[PDB]
Amino acid sequence: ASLTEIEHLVQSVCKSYRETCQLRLEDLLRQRSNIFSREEVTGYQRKSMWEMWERCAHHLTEAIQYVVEFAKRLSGFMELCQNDQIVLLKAGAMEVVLVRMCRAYNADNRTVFFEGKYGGMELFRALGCSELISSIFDFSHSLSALHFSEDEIALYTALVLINAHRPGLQEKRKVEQLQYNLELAFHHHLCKTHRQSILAKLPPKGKLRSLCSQHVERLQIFQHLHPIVVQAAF
Ligand SMILES: CC(=O)N1CCN(c2ccc(CN(CC(C)C)S(=O)(=O)Cc3ccccc3)cc2)CC1
Repeated sequence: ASLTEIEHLVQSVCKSYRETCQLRLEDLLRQRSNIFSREEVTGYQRKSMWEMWERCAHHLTEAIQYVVEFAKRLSGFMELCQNDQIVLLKAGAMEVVLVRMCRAYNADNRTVFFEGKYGGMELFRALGCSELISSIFDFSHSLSALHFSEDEIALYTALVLINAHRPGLQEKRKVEQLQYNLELAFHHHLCKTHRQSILAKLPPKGKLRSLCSQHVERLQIFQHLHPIVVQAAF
């Protein structure tokens, strides 16, 4: 690939993210002043773990839908065989959701955008998963310290997904090629934006995997007893 082709890949990935980011950064930022009152938090805390599960399940399913859409728009992804598209998304879609969450997180007061307002970790008390919730908040806080641009998120999350080391890939070489081109795109763009400094500050690949594993385990326990049907966005 040439520098023009690399730059075209950059622009393409960034457009794909802009179109599938689900919530606009501008809207997330403007709504930071909109925070759940004490009585609203109490209202959430009083809800059954089952109600909080179905609400959270709905929001997670929706978020995954947008991540899948993002993948489908990535140059080359649709050219991979069906098995490999599934392997990559099965392994990475929830990891991308966790990265995307940092945009909806306010480090100033440790709150997250949830059902239209910002709330702290105590909003989720009824789940009885305080360790997991706290880890998700800590992770988001770590990422917010980097002041990720929209385009850095676009390129970083593309690379979360396009990982040739995922077990079960039938065309590993094709995935390797896509991953390498995306690494070129990411590194080239960091250079063009004087943002080289962020690479060393990104969380180790193992940190995101570890958090996602803990997350999924908790999700499986809820979804096993309480499945839910969710709207899709074509
Ligand atoms: C793209 C974007 O900016 N957004 C806005 C953020 N949104 C979103 C927001 C909150 C949740 C709730 N949980 C995240 C923790 C911070 C508590 S949770 O569902 O992960 C909590 C949970 C629930 C059940 C079991 C384990 C953990 C899920 C999705 C996604 C879409």
